[PDB]
Amino acid sequence: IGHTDIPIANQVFISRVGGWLQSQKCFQNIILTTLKKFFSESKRILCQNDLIPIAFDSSMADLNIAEENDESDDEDELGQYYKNDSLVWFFVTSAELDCFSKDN
Amino acid sequence: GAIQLLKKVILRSTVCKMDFPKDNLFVVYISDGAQLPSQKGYASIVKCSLRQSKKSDSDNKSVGIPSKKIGVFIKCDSQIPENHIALSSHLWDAFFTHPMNGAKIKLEFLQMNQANIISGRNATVNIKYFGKDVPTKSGDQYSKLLGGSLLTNNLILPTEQIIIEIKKGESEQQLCNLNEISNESVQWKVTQMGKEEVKDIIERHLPKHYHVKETGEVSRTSKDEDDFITVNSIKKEMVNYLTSPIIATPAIILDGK
Amino acid sequence: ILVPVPSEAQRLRIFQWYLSSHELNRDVQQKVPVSYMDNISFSSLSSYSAGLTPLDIKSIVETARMTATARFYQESKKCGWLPQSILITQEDLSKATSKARNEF
Repeated sequence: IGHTDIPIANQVFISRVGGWLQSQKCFQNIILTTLKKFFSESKRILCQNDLIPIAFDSSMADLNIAEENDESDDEDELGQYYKNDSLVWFFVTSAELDCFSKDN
Repeated sequence: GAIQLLKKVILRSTVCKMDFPKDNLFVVYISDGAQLPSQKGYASIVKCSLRQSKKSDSDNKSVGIPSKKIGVFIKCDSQIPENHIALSSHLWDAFFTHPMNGAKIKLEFLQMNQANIISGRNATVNIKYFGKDVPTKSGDQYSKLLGGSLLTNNLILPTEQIIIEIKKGESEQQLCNLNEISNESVQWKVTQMGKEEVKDIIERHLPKHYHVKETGEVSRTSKDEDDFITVNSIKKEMVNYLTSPIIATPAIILDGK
Repeated sequence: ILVPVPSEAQRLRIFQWYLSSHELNRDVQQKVPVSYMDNISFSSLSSYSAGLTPLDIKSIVETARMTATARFYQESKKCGWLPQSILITQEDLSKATSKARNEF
């Protein structure tokens, strides 16, 4: 398979993986924001039934720095401003595409 | 047509007070350890929203974002710590904040190739003073007080309580330099805008908690720089221990009768 | 089930864990790495570690890291010939043991 030939999906259903981290009401928003960013960074490759781990700095929990910091340029100086401490997992349950291939 | 943008970086705010020559108004200091492609750029604080309790927040929903991007000159320094930034007091007032270390400033330079810049003719600065006392501050007086400035549309200095939207006739502008312009070709207007729009502007941009007035919040309440010299035999140590790169445990206790 | 105070071999293993490089290089943002001379008689430290708990072992190892870092920076200021890493001496750990027994 070449990276060109990999089909692009449109709708992807992801079931959040049950975990002690995923439960905390005080955290959920930072988690979903982390996912949105991580996918916003660049293209990604995925398979059905797979799992996706995310590492995040829980210390930023109540520090809800606004989203208007669009695609923060120095995400690296920010990451060192952060320090990913806690991990979460995510389950890919479906992906929507209309370009059928052998390796769906 | 916009000005091509050079490297963009964030930096740690520092209250280490430098010379900050009074000649200029909006200038900063950066460590010389790194290369500075340009001397002109923009700075922008990154608001840290701590008040998201009761769910609701102060994001773009029903609340706009003030002008974070503000033009400022750039120049290196060898003493300032690496990966650090010092801002002119006028910059702190413009950002509507007091001096404070550790604040993270987004910043990005520019380059010196542009004709949109007002090359002389008709640098009509809109000094829209909206204060009280009908002060006789003249356009010439403000010029004397405002020379060496890189102006930009819709920026405010609460110390003088002056809002400026630099205009060229009916054509606006975001940049200008004293050096590249003739002082004759800059026009100063002194007036007072309708108090209704001033109230709306402050309600939309000036937060109800911020009051730049240093004397308004009395801090020099008989705080003379008292030196207890003998007891400094401890102070000198403590700072070192506190400033030591490594601390065995995060805490130190100072005890006294 | 009761968890006892660590015994000799237990303290030995505690030291094997903490003094392992990566554990010391956790929160070392400064470029210079951290490590210890190989002439350390671990058994002697374990024997001298009578009546302590693993948290106290963390305290003492960090205090040794301290005396080492202070001495190293002082030497760099003094002579101007900077070595290429940090070192911790048997004397430093002995004095850390003395300090630990004291505060205990």
